[PDB]
Formats: sequence, C-alpha cells, structure tokens
Amino acid sequence: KGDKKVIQHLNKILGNELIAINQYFLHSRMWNDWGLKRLGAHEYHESIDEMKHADKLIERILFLEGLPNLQDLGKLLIGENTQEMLQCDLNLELKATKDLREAIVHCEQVHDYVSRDLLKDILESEEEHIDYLETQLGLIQKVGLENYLQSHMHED
Amino acid sequence: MKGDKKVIQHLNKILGNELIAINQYFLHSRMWNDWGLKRLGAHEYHESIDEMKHADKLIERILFLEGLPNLQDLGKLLIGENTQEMLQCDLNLELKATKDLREAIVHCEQVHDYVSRDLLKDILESEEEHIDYLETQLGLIQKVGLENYLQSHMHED
Amino acid sequence: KGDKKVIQHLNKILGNELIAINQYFLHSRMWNDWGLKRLGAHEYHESIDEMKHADKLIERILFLEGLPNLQDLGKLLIGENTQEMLQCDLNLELKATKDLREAIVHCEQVHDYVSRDLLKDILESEEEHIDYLETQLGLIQKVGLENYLQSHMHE
Amino acid sequence: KGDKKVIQHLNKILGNELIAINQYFLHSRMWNDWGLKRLGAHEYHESIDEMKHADKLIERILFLEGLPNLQDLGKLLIGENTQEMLQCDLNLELKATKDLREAIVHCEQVHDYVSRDLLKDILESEEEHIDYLETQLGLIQKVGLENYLQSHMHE
Amino acid sequence: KGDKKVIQHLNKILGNELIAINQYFLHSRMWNDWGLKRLGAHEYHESIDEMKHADKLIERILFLEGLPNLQDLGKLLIGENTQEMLQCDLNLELKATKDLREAIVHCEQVHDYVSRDLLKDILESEEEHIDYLETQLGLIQKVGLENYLQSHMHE
Amino acid sequence: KGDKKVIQHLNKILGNELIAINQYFLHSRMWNDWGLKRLGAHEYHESIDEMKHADKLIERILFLEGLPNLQDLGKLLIGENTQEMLQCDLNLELKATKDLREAIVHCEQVHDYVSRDLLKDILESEEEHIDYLETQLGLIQKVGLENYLQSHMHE
Amino acid sequence: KGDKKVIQHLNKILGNELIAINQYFLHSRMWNDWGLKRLGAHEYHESIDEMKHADKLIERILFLEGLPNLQDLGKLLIGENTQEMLQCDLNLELKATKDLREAIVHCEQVHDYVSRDLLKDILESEEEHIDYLETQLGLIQKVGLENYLQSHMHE
Ligand code: HEM
Ligand code: HEM
Ligand code: HEM
Ligand SMILES: [K+]
Ligand SMILES: [K+]
Repeated sequence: KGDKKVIQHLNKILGNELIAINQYFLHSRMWNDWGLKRLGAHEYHESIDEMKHADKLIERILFLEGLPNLQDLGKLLIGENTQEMLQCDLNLELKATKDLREAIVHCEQVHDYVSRDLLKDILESEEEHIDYLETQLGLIQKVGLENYLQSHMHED
Repeated sequence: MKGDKKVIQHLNKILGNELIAINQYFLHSRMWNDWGLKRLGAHEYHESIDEMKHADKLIERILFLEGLPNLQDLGKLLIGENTQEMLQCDLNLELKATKDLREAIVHCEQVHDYVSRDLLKDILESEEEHIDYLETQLGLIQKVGLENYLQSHMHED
Repeated sequence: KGDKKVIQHLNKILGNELIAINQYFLHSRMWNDWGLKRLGAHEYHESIDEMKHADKLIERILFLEGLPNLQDLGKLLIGENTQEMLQCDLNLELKATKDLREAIVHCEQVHDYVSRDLLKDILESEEEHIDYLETQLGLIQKVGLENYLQSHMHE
Repeated sequence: KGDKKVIQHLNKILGNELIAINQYFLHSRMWNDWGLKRLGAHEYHESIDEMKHADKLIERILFLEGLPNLQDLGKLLIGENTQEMLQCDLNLELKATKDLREAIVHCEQVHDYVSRDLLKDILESEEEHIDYLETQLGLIQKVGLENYLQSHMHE
Repeated sequence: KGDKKVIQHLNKILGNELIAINQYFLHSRMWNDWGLKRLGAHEYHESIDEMKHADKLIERILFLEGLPNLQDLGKLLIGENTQEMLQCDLNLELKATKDLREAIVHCEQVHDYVSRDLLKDILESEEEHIDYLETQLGLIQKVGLENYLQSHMHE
Repeated sequence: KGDKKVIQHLNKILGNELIAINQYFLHSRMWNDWGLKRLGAHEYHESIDEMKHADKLIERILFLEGLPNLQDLGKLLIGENTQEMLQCDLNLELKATKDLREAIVHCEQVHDYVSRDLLKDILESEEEHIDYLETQLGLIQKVGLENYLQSHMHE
Repeated sequence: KGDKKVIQHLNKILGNELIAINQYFLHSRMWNDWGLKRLGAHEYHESIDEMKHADKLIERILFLEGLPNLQDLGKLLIGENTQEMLQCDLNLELKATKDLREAIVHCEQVHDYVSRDLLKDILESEEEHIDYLETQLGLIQKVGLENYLQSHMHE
C-alpha cells in the first residue's frame, strides 16, 4: 500500500533519528558527569525530541505497511569536550536535514502528501536545533569558553 | 582510573542488552498498536520505557567509574510476526538478560563493587518481574484461547 | 466459664476457619500467579473474611475461659485448576456449614444465646459463599470455561 | 525455573511465618482478654507483619514454580503470662533469624539474588522485632513487672 | 395482647435494669467523689446503657399491652471501695444474665421471637459488661491495686 | 550479641564519620566566612548526612550489644583554600570507602546481612560524595578557579 | 582581629560543647536502646542544642580571625544507668558553666561585648539544663526510680 521508496526514505530518516537519540543521550550524560547540568538537561531534551520523531516515523512506516528498521545503527559522533560535542551534533543535524529534503522531494513526486507533512514537521524541529547548536558555538566565541561553561554549570 | 575494568565491561554488556530490549519492545508495542491491540501496545510501551530508565542508570554508573558507555553496538533484535511469537521473543531476550546479570553480580561481589552489585540487583528484580508477566501471558493464551486473549487486549485500561 | 462442649464446638468451627484461611489464601495467590486477577482478588477477600471470623471465635473462646486451639490444622483442599479450586472451596464450605448447624443446636440447648448469635452470623456469611461458589460453577457451564476465565483476567 | 533447595528454604521460612502468625495472634487476643490493650495492639501488628511476609514468600515460591506449603504447622510457643509470652516470641524469632541466614547463604551460592533480597528484608524486620522483644524484657527489669504491665493497659 | 408470662419476665428484666441504673450511677459518682475520674466516667456510661435497655423494655411491654413496673426497686449492691464496687456490679450482672436466659427460653417456647431478639441484644451487652468487670478485677491482681487506681485517676 | 569483629568494624566506620562530621562542618563555616555561600550550604548538608550515618551506626552497635566509641577522634584534614578543602574531603572519602568495603566483606563472612545492608547504603552515599568532589575539582579546571568561586558566592 | 585570649576562651567553650554533643548523643541513643524513649528524645534535643551553640562559637571565632579547634575532644562522661547518666551530664554542665563565667570576665575586660553577649546566651541555656538535670534527679527521689523510669518509657 505505501510506495516502496517512500518507505526506504522513512527508514533512512528513522535511522538518522536512532543515531541522534543515542548520541544526544550520551552527550547529555557526559555533561552531567562533568557537572555541566544545564547542558546536560538541554541535551537530554533534544534526545527525547528525537525519540518522539522516531515514534512518529515508526507509526507511519507501519501504516504504509512497511517494516520499520530499528536494527541498523549508524555511526555515533561522540565529542571529547563541550566544543566538539556541539560541533558533532551540528554535523549530525546537517546530514539529517539533507536526507529530509531528499525524502520530501520524493513524497511530493508520488503524492504522499501526509508523509511529506510529517517530514516537514521534523525538518522544522531539526532546523531549530541547528539554530541552537550554531548559537551555542557563537556564544563560545563571544563570551569565551570558560564563561560559556560556567553559565551551564547550574540548571535552569 | 577508579572503576574495575571487568566491572565496566559487565556494565556495558548489560547496557547492550538494555539497548536491544528498548528497540525490540518499542517496535512490538507499535506493531500491537498498528493491529488495534491497544492494551498490549500500551503495556509493551511501558516495558520499553523501563528499559530506557535502566540504560540511563547503567550509563551514569559506567561514567562515574570512568569507563566509556557503549551505545554504538546494537545486537540482534528478536522481532516476532504475531502476538504469540512477539511475547516469546521478549521472553527469550529476558532469559539471556537475566543470565548476564547474574554473571555481572558475581564479579561485582568478587572485586567489592557493592554499589554496582546493588544497581544490577534492582534491574534483575525488575527483569524477573517481566519474565513473570511474559510467562503469565503465554499461559493465559492457553487457558482462555488465543482469540479471547487477543480480544481482552483490543481496548486499553 | 462456658459450657465445655460449647467451647469444643467453638474450637471446631475455628479449626474449619483456620483451614479456609490458608486454602483460600493459596488459591488466591495461585490465581494471581496465573494472571487471573479478578479471581485472585475475590479469593483474597474470602480469606480475609475467614480471618475475621477466626478472630471473633478466638475472642469468645477466651471470654468463655477456654483455650483457643490454633495449633491443629486440618487438611487443605488444594485444586490444580480453576474448576477444581472452586469445587474444593465448595466442599470445604459444605462441611463448615454442617459443623455450624451442629454447634448452634448445642448452644441453644445450654442457653448460650450469644455464642449461638455469633455462629449464626458466620453461617450466613458461609451460605453467601456457597452461593457465590455454586454460581461460579454454573457460569462456567453457561458461558464456557475459556469465557469464564477470560472474564476474570483483569481486576 | 527455581532452584529446588531455594524452594525448600523458602518453604521453611514460610513455615516459620505460619507459626509466628498464629502464635502472635493468640498472644495478642490473650493480652486483650486481660485488658493489656497496648500489648494486645502491638502484638496484633506483629502478627499482621508476619502475614505480609508469608504472602511475599508464597508469591516468590509460586513464581519459581514450587508449591507453597501451608499445610504443615509447627509448634506454637504459647506463654501463660506476659514475661513468658515475650520470651516465647523471642525464642521463636531467634530460630527464625537463624533459618533466614542459612537460606540467604544458599540463595547467594546459586545466584538467586532476588530471593536473597526478599529474605534480607524479612531479616531486617525480624531483627527489629528481636530488639522490641529484648527491650520489653529489660523494661520489665528496670521499671518492675507491675509498672510495666500498668503502662500497657491503655492503648 | 402479649403472653402473660412474657410480660412478667420483661418486667423482671426491667426491675434488674432499674437496680443497675441506680447502682452504677451511685458507683460512678462515688468514683468521681474520690477523684478516680476514669472509673467514674466508665461507670456513668454503664449506667446510661442500662437506662437505654430499660427504655426498650418499657416500650415492648407497652406494645404487648402489659403494664410496666417502675415502682418496685430491688436491692442495690453498693460497695465501699473500688474492689468491692466492681465485685458488686459483677454479682448483679451474674444474676441479670441468669434471669435473661430464663426469659428467652420462655419467649422461644411461646413463639415471641421479637421479644427474644430484644433480650438477646441486652444479654450480649450484659456479657460485654461481665467481661469488663472480670478484666478489671484481673488487672488489680496483675498491676497492684495502687497502680490500678492511679491508672483511673485521669480521664 | 553481635560478632566481635563486626562491632569493631562498625566502630571503625563510626570513627570515620566523626572525623567527616567535624571536617565538613568546619569547611562549611570557612566557606561562609569567605562569602562562598553555596559551597558553605552544600558542605553543611554533607556534614549533616554524616551525622545521620553516625546515628545509624550508633543504633546498630548498641543493638548488637557493643559500646559505641565517640571518644577517639581521628585526624581532621583541614584545607586552607577551596581547592585544598575539596581535595582533603576527597582524601577522607577515599579512606572511608576503603574501610566500608573491608567491613562489608567481614559482615558477609559471618552472615550479618543487616549490618552489611546498612554499610552498603552508607557506601552508596559516600560514592555519590566522591562524584560531587571529583566533579567540582574538574569544574575548577574547565571554568577556571575565579569563575568556579564566583559561581558559588550566592546560594 | 580578635583578642588572642578571647579566641582561646571561645575555643575552650567550643571544646566543652564538642564533648557535650557526643556525650548527650550517646546517652540519648542508650536511652532509646533500653526503651526509655522520652529520656532519649529529651537527650537528643539537648545534644542538638549543643550543636547549635558550637556553630555560633565557630562562626564567631572565624569572624575574629581565629582557627576553630574541632580536633581536640576531651573526655566523655558516659554513665551506665539512668541515674549515673544524668549525674554525668550535670558534672559536665557544672564545668562548662564555670568556664563560661571565666570567658565572660575576660571578654568584658577587653571590651568584646558581642562575644560576651553570645556567651551569656549559651550560659543561660546551660543553666536551664542544670535545672532540668537537678529536677530529674530530685524526681527520682520523690517518685522512686521505677516510677521515674516508667514515666519515661513512652514519648
Ligand atoms: C539510548 C537509548 C534510549 C535511552 C537511554 C532512552 C531514555 C529515555 C528516558 C530516560 C526517558 C524518560 C523516561 C521516564 O522517566 O519517563 C525516555 C522517554 C521516551 N522514549 Fe526513550 N530512550 C532511548 C531510546 C528510545 C528509542 C529508540 C525510542 C524509539 C521509539 C524511544 C522512545 C521514547 C518515547 C516515545 C519517550 C516518551 C517521551 C515523552 O513523550 O515524554 N526512546 N527515554
Ligand atoms: C496463611 C496465614 C495467613 C496469611 C497468609 C494472611 C494474610 C493476610 C494479609 C495479606 C492481610 C492484610 C494485611 C495488611 O496488609 O494490612 C491479613 C489481614 C488480617 N489477618 Fe491474616 N493471614 C493469615 C492468617 C491469619 C490468621 C490465622 C488470623 C487469625 C485471627 C488472621 C487475622 C487477620 C486479621 C484480623 C486481618 C485484618 C483483616 C481486616 O482487614 O479487617 N490472619 N492477613
Ligand atoms: C562539630 C560537631 C557538630 C556540629 C557543628 C553539629 C551541628 C548540627 C546542626 C547545626 C544541626 C541542625 C540542628 C538544627 O538546626 O535543629 C545538626 C543536626 C543533627 N546532628 Fe549534628 N553537630 C555536630 C555533631 C554531631 C554528632 C557527632 C552527631 C552524631 C550522631 C550529630 C547528629 C545529628 C543529627 C542526627 C541531626 C539532625 C539531622 C537531620 O535533620 O536529620 N551531630 N547538627
Ligand atoms: K564570569
Ligand atoms: K506507677
């Protein structure tokens, strides 16, 4: 019933969300470990958001009578300090966003407009995340790394 | 520096088992929902959430002990194709998890990591509760027949 | 001081309650084990009711100056499946109820009208239990074993 | 699923709990009969606690695929006055505690860590009871028997 | 029209209530006089309860078309210290309870089941009071009279 | 009666807690003096936590019929600046935690599973304390000492 | 900077409070162990009060640029029964109170009127403590030791 390449696209986006869930979750727990609790909580909330996207992808694939793939897990990008963690998340999101545009082009072409609408809602969320990530990296330049980390020791 | 290395390897192994379980239970949940078996869908969803909570505690402990949590390696999901197989797959998964937990606890005891032991014991209790639930559902399928069992799980509450 | 045979009757009724406590408590936990939670909860309340009747019997025996006998525990009738368990409970209650009638006769004869009244209240409760049991057995015939068990999975 | 000697240990601890349930329940009603209502209420809660321990044991045994034994009831130690009743409870709890330790040794050996944990929680609660018991007997010595009883007349 | 001998029995139980009202009332105010206020309050409440039994007997006699007798007051057993006051109440209750069993035999025999039920409720109450009285006498022995009285100074 | 070596081990853990109580309290008060109020409040909570541990140890020793030793006070590790204070706290907890492991091995050996459980709960809280301390020292490196102290001026 | 001798005196009072904290805490816990819960609770409150005094002394020393001494712990006076425990507490407070007077004279002399005021507040609370202690010892004589202990069993 679903278009076969729409389902391949939905699984591919799903594969991206599955990487992100784990990467964000680890980076969150690394920040907590280091006592940078505000970064930790924020990253924890990014990880939950990716879990909610994966749910919606999984529900759609199953309705389209595809088989969701949660077995393949691509490469986690894990940073070694706060700057690299944030850059690692940004590299993940730039790739996820590219795959999202490509999935949407194809849904349009086979008139799977509901799948298209779902991917656009994810894409808007991923662009907000890009903005958060770029912004954090800019603040590191503007206030200095030590100040930036200080401002993230204590939770909101 | 602080953690025993084999404790860490044990913890990453349990964590690996939790990560399979998260994905397996989450897909079985959504498969059950897709079929309109909503009470099963919701119960399996809560099993998946509980495994996510246990992964979180293991990750925090690994990191305290100065090890590196492994979330990169995902072992084999046991995906069933109908209700009876999905339950059995979950049970086969738990029986392996539970064996692994016992071996870890043995080792924690040996090297005096009594806090890690205690965490693993709480997870074990919780996995043994799951085994009870799983075995009970399979026994009920026998006692009330599959059609009734499935009917009793169409609606939530 | 109570009539000595009244006390022996009170101790016999208590002996029956003590069997029922343990038999119903085990049947309750067997049903919970099997995922038949409504049967398990009902059977648990029947066990608690037998505990309360044992308590009244103990209090009365002590007031009458007798020795409550909590030591001798008779035979538990344990079933291996739902129909057997309900039938065992019924067999137990049919025996308890005969003992209650015999005891009441004796309290009447020696003018122990308070013990009689106490035993009549337990008898009413036991007859309502017989009714519940006979009814479950009937429902099993009417709706079929698998339906009947299905109806007792969720609390 | 269960290890067979784990199950025998669980049934033995269960057996000890069945004795304590009855012994404390009777001691409770005996204190009440005498108008020592505060000892009565205390002992009633000790009995209820042992009922909850038995429940947890039954459920564990059934999950491990054993047969809970509620049929065998060992010897109740019943005292004839307050000093002896407290000593009988203490002697019962010293033996309980010893069996709980041997059972935990065995769970540990065959890696039944959940059964071990359950028995350790029971043990903590039996050691609290030993403390209450030892303490009442020391109070009998410190304040005198008549005072001690007087302090236990009113709830 | 009631049975004649039913009515005679009801008026007899009523005379026992009228003695008891006045004896418990006086014992209460003697206790209050001495500053044993807990005994005084408890005894007040026993007196009020006898008043309520008397009222039920009066109503029933009048419904059966008899004449209630409140003129013939029997012998009050008034003690001169706590121990005697309590034994007096208990001597009065043993008699009351015996007259009660007789009335009930007679009601059974002429089929006055409602009068019988009324007398049985009173008998249960009178047996509770026997329990209280025997308990108190027991306590004086176990805790010593001085302690027993001290425990009844404050309400 | 407890095992003699368990009481020595409990007394040794107690000894460690008595040192920590005083060392944490003084560091707390030194932080408040310098106007580093958040550090002062955190450290006061740590000192309070050790006071609670000490209390449980004391209750347990006495139950076991031992004599709690509150007389021997070991050596306080008092730093003179924030970095040294934190490291002295960590040096203390490293020793405390080693001693707790050795106690727990002995308790397991002689089957004192309640003592073991108590010590394990204290160990888990001491380990959480080590985490806090290692984390703050690391934050000093990541944010710089001046920013780290500034972040602990206000509560 | 405070006067050097005032800091020595504050450190000496502090020293007394550290002894009292531990001595009162242990007596508290010994009373709870024996089931004299009211004495145990009162004594715990006394130990807490000394902890608050110690805190104020510590804050004041540091303000005055001195070094609080929490390392030297003088000699605990631990009794072995209730009467001795009370007298050991009074023996402690008699010394503490003498030392506080000598401190206050010195503070007055060098014009440290805030220190003096702090010490006077501690002296008033130590004097209230002496009153409590002398009162309990007198009550032991007036009511007898058995009644006195009985009056302190329940909180
Ligand atoms: C590293 C693997 C994962 C970890 C460590 C993890 C952890 C967590 C935690 C701690 C929570 C909050 C649980 C609570 O306390 O209520 C949560 C929620 C949730 N998770 Fe995961 N999770 C993981 C993977 C997944 C995956 C693969 C999915 C795929 C569907 C998923 C779906 C969800 C959903 C839907 C929620 C509820 C979110 C909400 O609405 O609040 N999670 N997870
Ligand atoms: C196999 C032996 C027994 C078991 C397993 C058992 C189990 C239980 C349980 C689980 C409860 C509820 C307690 C709570 O959580 O609050 C209870 C209550 C109680 N039991 Fe038992 N019980 C047993 C025997 C007895 C016996 C022999 C007596 C005799 C008097 C008794 C008298 C009572 C009473 C009066 C209550 C409170 C009932 C109420 O709610 O009014 N029990 N029991
Ligand atoms: C220099 C030594 C000590 C200092 C400065 C100190 C100070 C304090 C303070 C200020 C409090 C809070 C009191 C309140 O606000 O009501 C407290 C509470 C407490 N202290 Fe200590 N104390 C000391 C020694 C001890 C010791 C040796 C013990 C051993 C048992 C102890 C046991 C406790 C307990 C159980 C509490 C109540 C904690 C709670 O809230 O649960 N104290 N202490
Ligand atoms: K700054
Ligand atoms: K007295």
